[PDB]
Amino acid sequence: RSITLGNSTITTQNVVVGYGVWPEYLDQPTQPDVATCRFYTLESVQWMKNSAGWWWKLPDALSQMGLFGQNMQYHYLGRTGYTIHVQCNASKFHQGCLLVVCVPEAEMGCSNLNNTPEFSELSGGDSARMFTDTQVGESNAKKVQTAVWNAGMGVGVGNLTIFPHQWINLRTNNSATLVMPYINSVPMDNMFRHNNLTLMIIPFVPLNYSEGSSPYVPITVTIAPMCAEYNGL
Amino acid sequence: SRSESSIENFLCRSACVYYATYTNNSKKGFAEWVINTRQVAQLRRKLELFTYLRFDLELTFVITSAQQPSTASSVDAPVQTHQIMYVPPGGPVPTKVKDYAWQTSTNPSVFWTEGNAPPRMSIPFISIGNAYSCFYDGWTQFSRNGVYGINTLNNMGTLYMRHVNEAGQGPIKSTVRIYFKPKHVKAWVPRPPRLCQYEKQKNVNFSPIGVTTSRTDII
Amino acid sequence: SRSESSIENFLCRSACVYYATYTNNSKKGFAEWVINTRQVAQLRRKLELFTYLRFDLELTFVITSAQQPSTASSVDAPVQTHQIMYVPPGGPVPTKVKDYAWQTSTNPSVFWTEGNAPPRMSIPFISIGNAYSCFYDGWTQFSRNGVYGINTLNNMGTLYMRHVNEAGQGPIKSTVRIYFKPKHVKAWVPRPPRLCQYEKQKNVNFSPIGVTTSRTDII
Amino acid sequence: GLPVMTTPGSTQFLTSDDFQSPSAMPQFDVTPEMQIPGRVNNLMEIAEVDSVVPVNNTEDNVSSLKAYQIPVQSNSDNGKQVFGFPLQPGANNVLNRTLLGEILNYYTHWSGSIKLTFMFCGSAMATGKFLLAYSPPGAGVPKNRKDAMLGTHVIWDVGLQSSCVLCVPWISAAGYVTCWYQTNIVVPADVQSSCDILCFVSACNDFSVRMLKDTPFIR
Amino acid sequence: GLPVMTTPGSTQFLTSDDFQSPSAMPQFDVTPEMQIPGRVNNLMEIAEVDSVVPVNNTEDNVSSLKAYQIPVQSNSDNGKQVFGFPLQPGANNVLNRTLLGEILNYYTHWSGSIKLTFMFCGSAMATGKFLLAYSPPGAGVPKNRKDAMLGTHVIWDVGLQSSCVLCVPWISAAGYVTCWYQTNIVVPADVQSSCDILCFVSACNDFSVRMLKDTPFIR
Amino acid sequence: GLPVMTTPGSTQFLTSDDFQSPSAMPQFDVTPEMQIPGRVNNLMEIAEVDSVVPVNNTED
Repeated sequence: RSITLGNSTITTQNVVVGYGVWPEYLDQPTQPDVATCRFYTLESVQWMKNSAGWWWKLPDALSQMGLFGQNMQYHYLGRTGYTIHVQCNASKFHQGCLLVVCVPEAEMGCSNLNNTPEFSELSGGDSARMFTDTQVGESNAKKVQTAVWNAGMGVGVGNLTIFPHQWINLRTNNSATLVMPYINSVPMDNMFRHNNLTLMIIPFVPLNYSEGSSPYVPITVTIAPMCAEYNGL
Repeated sequence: SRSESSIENFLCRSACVYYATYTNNSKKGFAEWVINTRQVAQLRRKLELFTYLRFDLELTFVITSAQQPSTASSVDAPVQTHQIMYVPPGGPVPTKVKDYAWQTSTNPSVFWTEGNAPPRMSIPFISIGNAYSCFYDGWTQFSRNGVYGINTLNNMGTLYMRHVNEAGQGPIKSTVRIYFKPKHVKAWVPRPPRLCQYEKQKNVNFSPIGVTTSRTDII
Repeated sequence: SRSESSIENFLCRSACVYYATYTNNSKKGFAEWVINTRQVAQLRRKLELFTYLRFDLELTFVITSAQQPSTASSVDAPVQTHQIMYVPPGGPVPTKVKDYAWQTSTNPSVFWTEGNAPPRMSIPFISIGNAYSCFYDGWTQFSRNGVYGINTLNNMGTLYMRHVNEAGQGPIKSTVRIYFKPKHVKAWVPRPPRLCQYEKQKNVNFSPIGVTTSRTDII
Repeated sequence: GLPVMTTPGSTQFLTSDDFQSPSAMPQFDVTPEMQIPGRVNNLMEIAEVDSVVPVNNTEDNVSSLKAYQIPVQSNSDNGKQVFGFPLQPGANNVLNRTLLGEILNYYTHWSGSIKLTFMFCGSAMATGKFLLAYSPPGAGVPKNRKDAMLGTHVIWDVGLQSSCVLCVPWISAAGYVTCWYQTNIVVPADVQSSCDILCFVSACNDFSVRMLKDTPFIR
Repeated sequence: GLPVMTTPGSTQFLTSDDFQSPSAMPQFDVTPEMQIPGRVNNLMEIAEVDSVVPVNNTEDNVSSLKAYQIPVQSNSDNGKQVFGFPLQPGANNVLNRTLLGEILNYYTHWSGSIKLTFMFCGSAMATGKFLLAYSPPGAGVPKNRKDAMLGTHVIWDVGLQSSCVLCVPWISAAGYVTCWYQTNIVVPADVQSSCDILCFVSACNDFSVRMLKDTPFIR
Repeated sequence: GLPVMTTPGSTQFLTSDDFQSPSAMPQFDVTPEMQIPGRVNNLMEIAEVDSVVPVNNTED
């Protein structure tokens, strides 16, 4: 409860760790931590009744987040870990269920079978891109196919529980916590042409309430890098 | 019976991945196959269960010939001989049958005549990284402009095949079936199996289909 | 990764150094290759980085035949056989296909029929001195008059190839590609790499070219 | 030399052999391994995780997220069935395309048990009771609540426990996991009544598979 | 006799094999070795020496000895660039045809550091100061003296030291080693002002190369 | 390599040989044995039992 990192504080009260490994460190690479290990809090999204889902490409959402987004421009390479805290504050009169996965190397498919989706439609700067419950027509040229039951990757969406995940059930749970180590083939990769993680949130059981309650539920995502290092003289 | 579900028992198999023909008299008849894993749709689905693989490689070629219709006058030919050149990633590439890139020193080739055992050769795990990647969420590395999701760091090379005997009396065309076999497989970070049908060889594009087959009632 | 830049890993390779044809019916059809290192321009540049080399030698011949257009009347021939004679430095030399110099006892030959493995033979380091010399600043030794820069002390011999079956019904011409491979290489006193283009096989003559490619400004 | 004798089956290509092999590129000095998280040594480590079962197919919910939800309302009937699915394998049933069912379709003979975890995704002020009956193979499906109680069953109280696990064997009429209303869903004022239920499947014990084959989910 | 069984890939010619071989001339009694000075065991012993870099190409100095000299005069401007060259490899840059760049073009992947020794070949009564800035990869070229000071740099006093060494890594916008006037060249009477500067390159640490290929400096 | 020399009768198919053989399906993990009653090790264990002799053939 009331953990602090640098000059930021959040308050919590279970934690699922990656693939059973804690994040850890390895010319000469330098290890900066005083400008990075702090809770970067993204803006909150609203879970309405006719909602479908959200996704964040993970070293893209923190590209304008202060002194972590400056090291991405100055330093050429680097590896990172993460620690994600997702929580939705709803009352005892609401009901629903959320699935919070963290997909490594989540290559997504275009709406057209002959092209590839453009850069602005995969990720935005610290703003969640959202799915839709219908099919995107093939008359469009470069857009991501965002049907929820396929999760954009051509896979069954029920089988997404093989990744490190945590269920948020509004009857008995309030928050989730994920710890993700560095998962890549090379020990240091470029942080602009590569998005090695993807945080997805998908509501299976949709939100329901009676007439009178608040017609939305805000969800708060807080990301904090852990054990980051770069390559530079 | 727990040993049959291991990674070595699941992946160390053989599969016909390529099948192409070439004749000798057409002055441009040779073969080409860029080595990848996304050729057949039955092995691509099994290697897509994991994200990072690392294996040695073992290839065997089954070459058979067939006499094309010649003109006349009692064709009688000796045994045929073939050359199977392997180009490493970042090497010269031939464009004609008579070219400098065949007679180079770096590209290791095999030579094989008919009526013998098939010509097996084995390629070790060659790359710059530490593992292969069936999936890549990003743009191409080391380039001015990059197509989405290519990952040129995994590149196993190319194969080229041609006849090395010139005979004018009889034209002979020949087929080749390349057999593919991983060895000493290590796999990391599993991944759920593909549901939708494959459409193209380059990308993971698809068309949205339902989850499973339907029934008439829940009970 | 320091072991790939060793001398053995840099030079113990294979290279097609010669390619010549010969037919049987022409009464003078045979092959000849004086063994040297200055044949191909890609191996000559690598052996010119050092001055004194000393290696064993290993050769493999890829022989293939091709039926020439005969007259008529159902040509049917048996398997062919070839003779590959190696003449040491200072030996007899044939000038016709039927000659005494083939049937001598000192010149070691191999005999080989079709449809088998290629005929490898290996020549040890033969010389009078202690090393070879790619460069020689002087006139020829042991002679009345000497051409500048020849150095007859390095002389590895000559190879000769011919058919050993006479058939009148069908003419057959055959090719041969000689593969070259050093073994147990020792190199002394390194030498800077060649910049200008090669022009002749005998000498180190050249035409003057600039140092490198130019740019538009110093800054 | 040494006298040998070739046995039958010598110069053949069996696709399922294991011999030594000549390496195409020796002296390469390949990249050493790196500790990548999450190594897969066996395929039964994939099946042990839980996955959601599409119980609610019903001919138009398969192309939506409604297939994974089981609708539970407040009704006026005295005893009523919520859902029910057989365990007959491979023939269009619900456990075919799940994460457990994709490994067991790469094999022909398999045997083990199943964990079936349910989850009540409703309000926190809602209460109720459900029966979770399991009919063994050979016995028919219960057509009534009273003889569904007389078999093996687990009565699941919602307000006390949000998730109840029902273990069951599963072998390659073969079983039913039908579920019944015991009491209605009692709810306070300004709370909705139409609650939902999810269903999870897993592998409770270690499975035993044999005789690998191809999967039928391809063209 | 003994029962054997021939495996596939038996009677093939792989060019990159290593087997035993029948010697063509046994019983020869070859010449023993002699201690010749300067034996080369590795190719990285060639790269460790220094070589002059043609910084001053400029479209008509390449066919002269003026390409190796960097002109330094006495000017009236306040802060000015002397030279500058990028470190992007292989694409017509200055370090391509040097003695270090000829070994690293026989390989595909390499990584190491560089010593860059300068030398002021001017009079003994002349004084001055120069900046030696190095821009890391990713950062742009400095367009001004003031922000060229703010990076990593070495200020080089001529009258105290005639040669200053600047170490830098070099990997297969990628870096700049630009150089700036700090003060002018102060000179006495009856001494010239137009002095020159040479540039040397070397290998500071041990390089690591892999996957040998052919060089592109041939027809 | 090693010098060998092929003897006559080498690439022949004798039907009554006993050699090694390449297995078509390795890595199969076959079913272990079960104690089934009445194992036959020799054919003379069949002949030791008694049987009735048709002494009275007599054409019908």
